[PDB]
Amino acid sequence: YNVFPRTLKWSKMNLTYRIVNYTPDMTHSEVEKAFKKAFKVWSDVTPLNFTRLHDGIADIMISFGIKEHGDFYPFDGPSGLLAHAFPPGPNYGGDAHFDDDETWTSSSKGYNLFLVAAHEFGHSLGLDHSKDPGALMFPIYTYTGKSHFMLPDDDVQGIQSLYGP
Amino acid sequence: CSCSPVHPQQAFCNADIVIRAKAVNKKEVDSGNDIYGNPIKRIQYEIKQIKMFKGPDQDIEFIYTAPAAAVCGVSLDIGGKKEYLIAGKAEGNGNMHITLCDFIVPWDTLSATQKKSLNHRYQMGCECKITRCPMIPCYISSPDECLWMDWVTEKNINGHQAKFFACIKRSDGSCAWYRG
Ligand SMILES: [Ca+2]
Ligand SMILES: [Ca+2]
Ligand SMILES: [Zn+2]
Ligand SMILES: [Zn+2]
Repeated sequence: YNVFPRTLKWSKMNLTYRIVNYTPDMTHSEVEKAFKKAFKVWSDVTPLNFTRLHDGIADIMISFGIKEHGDFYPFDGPSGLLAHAFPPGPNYGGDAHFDDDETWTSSSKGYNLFLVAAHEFGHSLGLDHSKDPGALMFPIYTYTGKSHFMLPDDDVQGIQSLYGP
Repeated sequence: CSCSPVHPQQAFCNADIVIRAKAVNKKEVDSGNDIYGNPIKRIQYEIKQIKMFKGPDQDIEFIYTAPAAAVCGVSLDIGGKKEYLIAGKAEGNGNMHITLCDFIVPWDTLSATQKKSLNHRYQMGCECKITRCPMIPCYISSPDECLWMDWVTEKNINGHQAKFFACIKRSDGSCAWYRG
């Protein structure tokens, strides 16, 4: 595994998130389920817990963007960059942005929102990219298996090195 | 940062610039402040262009990338003995911008077919689409496509097709994988 400077990790175990906007590719319920599942990957193996807020300020602000979306890191249309995120901290810190010029799905087609979100949330929590193509924190997307997602050991070990099991 | 898997031909065809180069220095450059007041920096790599396979005639002397991996920042070896195959975006004359989603690999990791394909074979294939096969069964929907089967056949983006094949238009048929 690989972690960003360990000193700057989330000092509190209860974190909040908010879905700022929704891709029209899936229903609100489907988007919500994808993100809920994505956070659970991490909370299942650490003391972190996540609560979704319907409004107001949250630690992890999630949004869908097309090209220039407000920050210095514009998306690039279909394919290429799929999403990005920011390490723990104020404002942008912890936030995740998904490129809506992708087709987001709950399947093997287009790009699976849950899988990409699980990776990005890894950054939101302090993990860097892994050099192992088999790890979730590997930056190039590969559609995983057939049905049953299992957080690879390396990613478990990384996040626990930060927050404990 | 999450990136689409890409076969080298796609990378060649989609990038503004494709070069063989060596990075010799790294420097942080001030690029303003974000909406919250955080200073924005870019990393500036001073490079030596060894050869350009595609791009503007003005040689690339600088490559910019984000400081953070998490917004797709790239780290290059600045020792000066490590060569890279860099595909990326063209900025002002002599400047280039790269992200992790770009195709960037150590020159020495390239198959002989991949190195040679940079001169002309990949360009020959640009009119063909290379399509992903995330999970079987994936079909050949159209004649102008090749199906990239590396992921589902073997477990590597740089599989058999990436290393040895290009997707090029045939006479009678349209596109098909070719090893030449
Ligand atoms: Ca935040
Ligand atoms: Ca994109
Ligand atoms: Zn963004
Ligand atoms: Zn990433």
